[PDB]
Amino acid sequence: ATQGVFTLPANTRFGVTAFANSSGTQTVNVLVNNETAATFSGQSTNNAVIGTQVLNSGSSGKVQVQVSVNGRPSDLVSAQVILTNELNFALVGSEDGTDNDYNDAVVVINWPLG
Amino acid sequence: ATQGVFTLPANTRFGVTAFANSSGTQTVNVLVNNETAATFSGQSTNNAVIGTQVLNSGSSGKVQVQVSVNGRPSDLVSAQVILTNELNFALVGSEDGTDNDYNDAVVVINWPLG
Amino acid sequence: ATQGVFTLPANTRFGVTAFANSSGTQTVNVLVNNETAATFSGQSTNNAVIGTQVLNSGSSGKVQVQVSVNGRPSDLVSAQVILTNELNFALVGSEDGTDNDYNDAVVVINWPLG
Amino acid sequence: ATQGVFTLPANTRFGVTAFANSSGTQTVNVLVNNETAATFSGQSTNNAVIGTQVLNSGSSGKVQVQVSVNGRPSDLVSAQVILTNELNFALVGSEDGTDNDYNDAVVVINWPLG
Ligand SMILES: [C]OC(=O)C1=N[N]N([C]2O[C]([C][O])[C](O[C]3O[C]([C])[C]([O])[C]([O])[C]3[O])[C]([O])[C]2[N]C([C])=O)=[C]1
Ligand SMILES: [C]OC(=O)C1=N[N]N([C]2O[C]([C][O])[C](O[C]3O[C]([C])[C]([O])[C]([O])[C]3[O])[C]([O])[C]2[N]C([C])=O)=[C]1
Ligand SMILES: [C]OC(=O)C1=N[N]N([C]2O[C]([C][O])[C](O[C]3O[C]([C])[C]([O])[C]([O])[C]3[O])[C]([O])[C]2[N]C([C])=O)=[C]1
Ligand SMILES: C[C@@H]1O[C@@H](O)[C@@H](O)[C@H](O)[C@@H]1O
Ligand SMILES: [Ca+2]
Ligand SMILES: [Ca+2]
Ligand SMILES: [Ca+2]
Ligand SMILES: [Ca+2]
Ligand SMILES: [Ca+2]
Ligand SMILES: [Ca+2]
Ligand SMILES: [Ca+2]
Ligand SMILES: [Ca+2]
Repeated sequence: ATQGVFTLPANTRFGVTAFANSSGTQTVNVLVNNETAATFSGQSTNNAVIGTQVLNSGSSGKVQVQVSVNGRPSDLVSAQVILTNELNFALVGSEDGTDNDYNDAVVVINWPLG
Repeated sequence: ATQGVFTLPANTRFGVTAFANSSGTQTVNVLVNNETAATFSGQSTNNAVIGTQVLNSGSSGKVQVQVSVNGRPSDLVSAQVILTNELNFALVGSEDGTDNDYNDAVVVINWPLG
Repeated sequence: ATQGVFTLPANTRFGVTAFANSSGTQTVNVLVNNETAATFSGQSTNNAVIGTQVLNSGSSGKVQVQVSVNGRPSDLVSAQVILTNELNFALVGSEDGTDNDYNDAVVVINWPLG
Repeated sequence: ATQGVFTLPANTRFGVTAFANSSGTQTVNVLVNNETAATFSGQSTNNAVIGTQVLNSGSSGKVQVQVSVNGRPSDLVSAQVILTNELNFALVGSEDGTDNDYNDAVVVINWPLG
């Protein structure tokens, strides 16, 4: 199944934050309406924050996370969770190798803000 | 029900990251085995990362998040989600007022690392 | 924090199914737009299905689950989880006593149907 | 990533319940420690509860859900969510065709029981 794709409420600000846990340099692209809206990159084996930004979901609300390492897309896993019918998390893990820890880039999207 | 309390695997590193979305200064305390192990404070209405840290869950695995604004405890919500039977997120929202957006401090705990 | 309240897309059919795990008889009420739409009753300590039904979320999309045991409101826990940006679960547990297993009535709402 | 595989508490009873939403007849197989422990089947476009059973997770706790329609494996999506650090849901969706509603067989595993 498709992973890393989320429909947010239209025209809504959201946070996006990426963490790295791998030998390899992670590039995380955040798409809004099928165009790149932000790109983060970095390398850490200690969960460093490699980027964080506030974006608008735009007219369609379609947000997609893609991760590439060493020139190839990582395999993604994702889900959305909503707490007390108010607080939204869109969560992404990714695997760049063979160990299947799925933490090589971890991406957290949260909304609403403010 | 109790919120903001999670049992992690023992002696395991985890990440903890706090975001703020309120006019009030947030104080986030992260307790491991009932003792404060990290503290973050700050004011943002735009999802600032008021702190991120790597901690060790220690012998007990017990991790608790508390949030307050100038000493008044915020009301918490929380849950844990596991992706592909491997990747863990422990999620906390908090409310410091009456609007019930539950984003006033947001805390994400993730493991494994590395 | 309020629990057991979910906003569904408007005018959408959804399933609601309840299970019991308690010596007490569980009564589960399901409200749509603040009006009772289904009621299930039963007793089991073996996870029996005490009711299942299909409802429509109507113009507001507001769905609420309440649980009581001999008229005493149970404390609730809840969350919503969306897989592949398509499949929705609204999940409720409830506690009628002191052991805090929160399984005394378990309610699963799922959509879309069909 | 692998989907539909969950590590449960060892030696512990859990509920497993399947719902159908497709023109195709669903077959759901539940494996405990790699051996078939339950099979459910039916055909509904209105969320029929085609099976529900209590199983024991056995010595290893490994539980796997597979879904097929007329002998062809469906694509699976899954996650586990934990409420108040104790109430667990392992969730599976599946797709037998091209519309990507992932509801064609829906499986919910819940524990603890009793
Ligand atoms: C006098 O005293 C004081 O200072 C005050 N008053 N009122 N207030 C309020 O509070 C609240 C709670 O905290 C707040 O809210 C917050 O923030 C906002 C922005 C949002 O975010 C929400 O959500 C939160 O909760 C408000 O703001 C305030 N107001 C004013 C006017 O300040 C305080
Ligand atoms: C006379 O009075 C009466 O009835 C009583 N007492 N006590 N009790 C109790 O309660 C409780 C609460 O509800 C119960 O718990 C329940 O169930 C069980 C089995 C389990 O499940 C739990 O979790 C729940 O919560 C109990 O059982 C009882 N006990 C007796 C002996 O009965 C009542
Ligand atoms: C002749 O051939 C046959 O058999 C067929 N064709 N087409 N089909 C289709 O398929 C599909 C897949 O499976 C189906 O889908 C299902 O169901 C529906 C109702 C819904 O639920 C969905 O989601 C699912 O997936 C369809 O139905 C069909 N169509 C017709 C018309 O049949 C088969
Ligand atoms: C240090 C290692 O780097 C890459 O091989 C990752 O895929 C592994 O998960 C691990 O983080
Ligand atoms: Ca890896
Ligand atoms: Ca890694
Ligand atoms: Ca607030
Ligand atoms: Ca706020
Ligand atoms: Ca109980
Ligand atoms: Ca019980
Ligand atoms: Ca389908
Ligand atoms: Ca279907």
